[PDB]
Amino acid sequence: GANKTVVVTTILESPYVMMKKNHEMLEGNERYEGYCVDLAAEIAKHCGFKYKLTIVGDGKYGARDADTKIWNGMVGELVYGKADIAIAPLTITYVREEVIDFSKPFMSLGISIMIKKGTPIESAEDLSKQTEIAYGTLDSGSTKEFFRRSKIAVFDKMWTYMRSAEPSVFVRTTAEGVARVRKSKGKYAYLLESTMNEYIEQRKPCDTMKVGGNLDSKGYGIATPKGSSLGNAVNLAVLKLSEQGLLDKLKNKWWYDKGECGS
Amino acid sequence: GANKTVVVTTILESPYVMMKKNHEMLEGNERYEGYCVDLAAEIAKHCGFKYKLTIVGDGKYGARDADTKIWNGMVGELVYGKADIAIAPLTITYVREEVIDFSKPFMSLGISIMIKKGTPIESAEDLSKQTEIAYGTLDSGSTKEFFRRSKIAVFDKMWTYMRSAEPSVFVRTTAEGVARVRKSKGKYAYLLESTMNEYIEQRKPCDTMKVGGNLDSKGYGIATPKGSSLGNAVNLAVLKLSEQGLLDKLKNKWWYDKGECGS
Ligand SMILES: C[C@@H]1CCCN(C(=O)c2ccc3nccnc3c2)C1
Ligand SMILES: C[C@H]1CCCN(C(=O)c2ccc3nccnc3c2)C1
Ligand SMILES: C[C@H]1CCCN(C(=O)c2ccc3nccnc3c2)C1
Ligand SMILES: C[C@H]1CCCN(C(=O)c2ccc3nccnc3c2)C1
Ligand SMILES: C[C@H]1CCCN(C(=O)c2ccc3nccnc3c2)C1
Ligand SMILES: N[C@@H](CCC(=O)O)C(=O)O
Ligand SMILES: N[C@@H](CCC(=O)O)C(=O)O
Repeated sequence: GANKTVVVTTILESPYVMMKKNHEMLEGNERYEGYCVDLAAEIAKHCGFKYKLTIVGDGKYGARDADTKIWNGMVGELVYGKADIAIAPLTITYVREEVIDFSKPFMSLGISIMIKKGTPIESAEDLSKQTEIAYGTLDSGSTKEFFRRSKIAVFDKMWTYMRSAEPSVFVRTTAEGVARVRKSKGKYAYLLESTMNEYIEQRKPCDTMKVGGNLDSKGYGIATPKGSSLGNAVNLAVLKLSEQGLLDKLKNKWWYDKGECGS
Repeated sequence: GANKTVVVTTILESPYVMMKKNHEMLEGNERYEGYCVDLAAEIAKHCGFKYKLTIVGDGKYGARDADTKIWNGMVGELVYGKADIAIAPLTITYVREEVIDFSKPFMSLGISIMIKKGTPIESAEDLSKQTEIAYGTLDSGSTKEFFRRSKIAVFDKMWTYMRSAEPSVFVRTTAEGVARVRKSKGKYAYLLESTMNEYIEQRKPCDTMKVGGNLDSKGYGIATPKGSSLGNAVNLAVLKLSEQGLLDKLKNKWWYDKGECGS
């Protein structure tokens, strides 16, 4: 039938989606800026659709409750028909791939460690062998699931510690984890994706850093409900933008060009 | 109908597929070893199929002739029904995605520069601004297409030079490009994927090196003919092997564990 405005679910996560200067006085998509705001515009252009950006109601990426079997976050919004597409730093994972469709990836990342500068930690193994410095992950996302599921000895040991630590080491948003690192005088380290870690490293007050190699290697993809007719065109659009160098230009624009911690 | 042996197309490209010690006396899949031989076994196991490894007849990755519109290489073998799946360092590209199906990627790479140690080149821009050192790419693959298509000034300048250089700067196989670098006393640099570059850097006589950052960022995928029923299971298998850490273990096994240029 007739063309319809595509509902895009996304998440307020710097620098992917941020509230634009003077947003309270603005309406619709003009309220937002960031890597994924730019990426949504480019995809829409190449695919020939109009769209409305919406911020995911529960502020989550997406996990399936083992009791109720219900998905939350952006994944849930796709699964239950509340959005047509997710354009966000949404990690391609096995359990998600079973229930939604994903484009080829538009950005690579791995789990990484964020420390307050000077903290004597260089690796996951270092974290796992000490008790002076607490550490945790985001709730309802792929990093927490990575630890929950890992059979790798070091990561399994870390999960056994994290899942039972009191007070809780988990946070609801990336911003909360970053704030916890910054205020904890070296006594909290945060496990988060390299992309977000490297962004924060270039933001004032320039008091955090990424340490060690990444723990894994994966990608973010644009997601649609399983079988959605939008999927094929969106996937080709990602590959076209990749090949044109536009994704590289956007990463540079939002990570480094406006970095606040020097050249 | 009844289960049938899956024909796998692949390419003799170290360390993805190599001839095993004493192969002349061996038969079938036992003739071969390497990253993709191991990966094929793992995928077959998870997907529940028997398979026969075959080396692509024309020794090419795959390009579409602009005159005849016919695809060659592994892509052609899928497109014309000569193989059921390609398990190889086959780059996911837009023009390929239009004609075959790809899994999510199993390995990341970017175009990179290989030099003979001591060659005074640090970047693509360096290459583009000098005439002492020739440089080229592999035929019938994604690297040559990258330059042919690029609108980025430096890469367009490099293509204008390469496409008309005499004698030809292009090679038929990666091994030929590597040999050309090694024998040319610094006067030839080779543009090839970071994965192959980093492998060769750890092989005797340890006379080459990767210089500069990568020129782009992309992935290899497992390919099937468009619409093949095998695609869904194979894609989940890649994600499962990724998440289990098996792909990382295999990269380490074939690149670094048996590296010949020190620890
Ligand atoms: C199993 C794979 C290991 C390698 C990384 N990966 C990816 O899915 C991946 C690979 C390459 C990419 N290039 C550009 C943007 N996103 C990318 C994501 C997972
Ligand atoms: C073993 C470590 C426990 C945590 C504290 N340590 C640090 O190095 C450390 C690291 C960062 C800091 N930032 C502000 C104030 N104090 C700090 C102390 C030692
Ligand atoms: C060194 C570890 C060996 C295994 C048993 N351990 C723990 O349960 C343990 C206890 C408290 C911690 N607090 C912060 C970070 N990690 C911790 C690990 C300590
Ligand atoms: C400007 C360069 C042109 C090419 C030669 N140059 C080199 O540094 C160079 C680099 C590597 C070599 N390997 C063996 C023998 N000679 C070599 C000379 C200078
Ligand atoms: C410095 C370049 C400016 C533009 C015009 N140039 C060429 O066509 C040019 C000619 C010969 C070359 N031989 C090896 C490598 N690159 C070359 C580039 C030289
Ligand atoms: N990108 C992650 C969220 C961040 C994290 O888990 O560290 C996801 O899609 O679940
Ligand atoms: N991986 C490339 C071949 C190597 C190259 O072009 O450098 C392809 O799939 O075409």
